[PDB]
Amino acid sequence: RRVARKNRMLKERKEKREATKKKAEQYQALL
Amino acid sequence: VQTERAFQKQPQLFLASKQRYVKSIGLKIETPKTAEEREYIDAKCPFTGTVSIRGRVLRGVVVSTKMRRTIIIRRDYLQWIRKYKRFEKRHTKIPAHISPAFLVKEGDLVTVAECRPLSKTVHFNVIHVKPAAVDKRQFRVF
Amino acid sequence: PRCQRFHLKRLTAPHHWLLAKSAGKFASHPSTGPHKLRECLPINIFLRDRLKYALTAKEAVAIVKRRLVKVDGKVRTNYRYPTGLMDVIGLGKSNELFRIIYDCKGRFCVHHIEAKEASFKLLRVNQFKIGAKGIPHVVTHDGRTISYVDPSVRVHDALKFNIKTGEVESVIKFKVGDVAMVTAGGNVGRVGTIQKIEKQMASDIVHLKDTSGAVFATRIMNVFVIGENEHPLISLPAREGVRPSI
Amino acid sequence: SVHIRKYIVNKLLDRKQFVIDMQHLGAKPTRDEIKDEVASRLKANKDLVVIFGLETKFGGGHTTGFGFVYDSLDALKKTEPKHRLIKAGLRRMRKNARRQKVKVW
RNA sequence: AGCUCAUUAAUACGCUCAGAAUCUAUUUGGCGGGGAUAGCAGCAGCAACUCUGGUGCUAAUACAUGCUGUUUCUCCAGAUGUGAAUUAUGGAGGAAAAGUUGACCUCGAGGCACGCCAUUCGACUGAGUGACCUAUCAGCUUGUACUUAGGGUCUUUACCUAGGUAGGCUAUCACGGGUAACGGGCGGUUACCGUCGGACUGCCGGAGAAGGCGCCUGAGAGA
Repeated sequence: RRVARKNRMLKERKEKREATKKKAEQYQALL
Repeated sequence: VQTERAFQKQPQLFLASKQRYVKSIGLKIETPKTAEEREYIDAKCPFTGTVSIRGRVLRGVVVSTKMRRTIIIRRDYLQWIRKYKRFEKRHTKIPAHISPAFLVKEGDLVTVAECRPLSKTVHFNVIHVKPAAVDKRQFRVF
Repeated sequence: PRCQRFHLKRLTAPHHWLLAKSAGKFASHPSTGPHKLRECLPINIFLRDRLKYALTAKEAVAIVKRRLVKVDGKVRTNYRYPTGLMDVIGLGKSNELFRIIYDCKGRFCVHHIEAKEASFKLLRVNQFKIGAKGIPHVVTHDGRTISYVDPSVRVHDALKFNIKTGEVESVIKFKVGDVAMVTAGGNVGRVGTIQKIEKQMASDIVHLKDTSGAVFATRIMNVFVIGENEHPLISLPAREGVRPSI
Repeated sequence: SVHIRKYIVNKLLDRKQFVIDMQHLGAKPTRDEIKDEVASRLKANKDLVVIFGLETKFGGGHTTGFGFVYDSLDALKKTEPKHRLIKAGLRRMRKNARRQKVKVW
């Protein structure tokens, strides 16, 4: 359980990181 | 020229391997020509030094020209009194810092606008002069 | 010397809310939040003295804590949470969707609305600035920091905001010939088409027009640019910010 | 004579809630009697109705009061205050005795 | 929050502005990345108290550990933003630890941290200005007034310490004295103009806890 909590916490951070680079790259063509 | 113990220095400028920093203050003022060709420093000048101008903008006749780079105005305002249906002449002595860019005699209207406190008494700084010739002790409302 | 103080009195509570002078001394102090003290409306008061579901204040704090209510996507178990101008209110159980929005007169009203409309909301730009790697970003009248916002997004522009995803789909530009609901001062709660914009030296004025054909100014910060040219991007109330006049 | 008036279906505490406006001439309605009349009108049962705070006018045969009706027994167990439950049918000791737990360890 | 009006004659209060000279727990949105004690167990001491000594253990979202930023200085550029900043931000250098290192609860969902920017409730600094008597109170002021450099502060300033000038306020009432003076929203009296009262005023802001004075903890106290 506690490794599945820790991996998940890391993954969400990872998910946020990829979608944050999308918010750069989506608006980069306009910017 | 630099008389005193400390070396007087134009800030935000490096000699490297003269120059002069000059600033447009805005609010409809022409940044005067004698600032751009004169040896004085002064950090408490608006144009040359590092003081930003902001808020309330006054006018009034000059009384004093006695201190180093500081003058005194008197703002001159009518006060309506409710009972007697009639005004009275009041005044208020406002001390204000000057740039050596300007050339100010006794007894000539100026403009000023406020900044950060430069002393106890001084919170104002001269941004435009009109000359006048030739006196004070007239009451003049603007 | 004054500190941040808990106990709001009635009388001192704002004239938006339509509080009784009687029914006790104290009003519900809003929690800190997106919106200010004066403009906002809590959800303790929302369920007592509009929809009239919770008769006592004990009953109002019950139903927020059951987690039926949803402010703006999120649940919010905190109650007394400030909610003010263009916030969606989804409610569980006998669910109804609202948008909080001004009357003619300045008062708050509450408006049943279609679900496809009630996804999105509007958001005016108050403050624009640069930060972190040359990136422009924007604070709103909420306080949603919309970073990686596009160009043509200056101050006093509205942004349509999709709520499910953190997007900014449209951008309604400030101009002449553009509809704007006023949200402060004497002309609070009034629709107008923007005829003139007067730049003010230093610290500016904007002149407006009803469908009746009255005319009135305001300070620029009060106007909320509601939609492009007559037809707004929103369901408006009864009368539509016109205000009666005999 | 039982008028139901200003009526709204509050689904959050699932209860249909209103104010009653009964007019009586000659001056003689019992609360129990009121439940009888209202429960037939809203197909309710007597236990599922709460009626509270009902007020005769100055002089005339009249009385009006609050009341509301809900599905099942699940409402009044949890949503109601305790002072209506003891009334219907369902002391500074702490201040003194309590603060001895600070005085003694 | 509650109580009171003894100080206070404008520094307070009010009403306009202002932060480009600032700080901000909590909410909210972004951006981020093993050992040692407390109860519990036991032996004692005081005329006395909501004081404790000393030994024998054990807890963690308490405390310490740990898989590019923060602070500061130098230089080169100085935005699509502002009335205006050689500002925001970017790049090239050095330093420093003052540090972001989910070492975490309950049955796939809810909740809780840490850091930075904003936001919110505010706070705090500065300006303009309004008003109770007194000439049997006409001259007052030595950090007193400007300037340059520093210390200190959350910041700006004689706030304080230096060097250099000798200034500032005043018959448009300075300075001094008096008040049976907390200021304001307002209240009583009235045809209008006014005038008297305002501890309370069913609110707002200030000050004080027998009298001064000092300080810890904290986002915030001279409680």
